[PDB]
Amino acid sequence: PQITLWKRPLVTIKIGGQLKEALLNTGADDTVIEDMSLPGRWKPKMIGGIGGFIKVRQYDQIIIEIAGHKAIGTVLVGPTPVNIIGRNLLTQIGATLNF
Amino acid sequence: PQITLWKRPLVTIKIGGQLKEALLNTGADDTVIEDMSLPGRWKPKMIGGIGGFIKVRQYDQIIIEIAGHKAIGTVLVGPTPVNIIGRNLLTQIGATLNF
Ligand SMILES: CC(C)(C)NC(=O)[C@@H]1C[C@@H]2CCCC[C@@H]2CN1C[C@@H](O)[C@H](Cc1ccccc1)NC(=O)[C@H](CC(N)=O)NC(=O)c1ccc2ccccc2n1
Repeated sequence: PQITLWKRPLVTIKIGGQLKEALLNTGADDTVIEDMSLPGRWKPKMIGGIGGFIKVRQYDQIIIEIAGHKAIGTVLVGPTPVNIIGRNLLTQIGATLNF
Repeated sequence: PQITLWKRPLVTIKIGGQLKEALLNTGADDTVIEDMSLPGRWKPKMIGGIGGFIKVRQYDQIIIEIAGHKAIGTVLVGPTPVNIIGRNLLTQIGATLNF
């Protein structure tokens, strides 16, 4: 689809067997999901942006369904107020910016 | 142009006669520019990043060129690791997300 940017580009994702709203985020390297349980091994990570850094749990090889499109990749879980789909997954979906 | 997201969507901007690089960010409402001098009066603003809130200087109706596209609008100035073009300006240059 073509998403206009008048409003937040929010989409419904599916991850860990749960439906969620998430922000399509071209300015995010990583995909960051509000704290939840995911299966498999994880390791700690520090990620930053405006306002400094938060500590998160990194899970690798995680399937996510993004607006109906399946993709697999690393997923970060932590204290974010907004679920964020970053470039690591937006590429798998073939998302581009156009103007 | 059509911009894939395998790398960071960095473009050149021109603001205050100065050339800078900035990040095209669909996940951001506002545009945040590293500390620089801009004409006119400014108003206060608190914005929330991933790491928490920072105080920034809000300048309105500022002329800014983004990848050869002219925009005039609100620019926030404050500590940021990266210049960020938010949706307020992305809509001015007709940017869309497509997949
Ligand atoms: C710009 C502002 C108005 C403050 N809005 C936001 O920042 C909103 C706030 C939302 C609510 C809180 C949780 C995050 C979301 C998404 N963010 C936008 C979101 O797009 C934000 C924009 C950004 C990019 C780079 C540097 C600073 C800021 N990206 C990010 O925060 C991602 C997080 C990540 N590790 O994936 N940061 C980065 O991808 C990134 C890039 C370069 C860096 C250089 C030095 C230090 C840190 C760096 N972080």
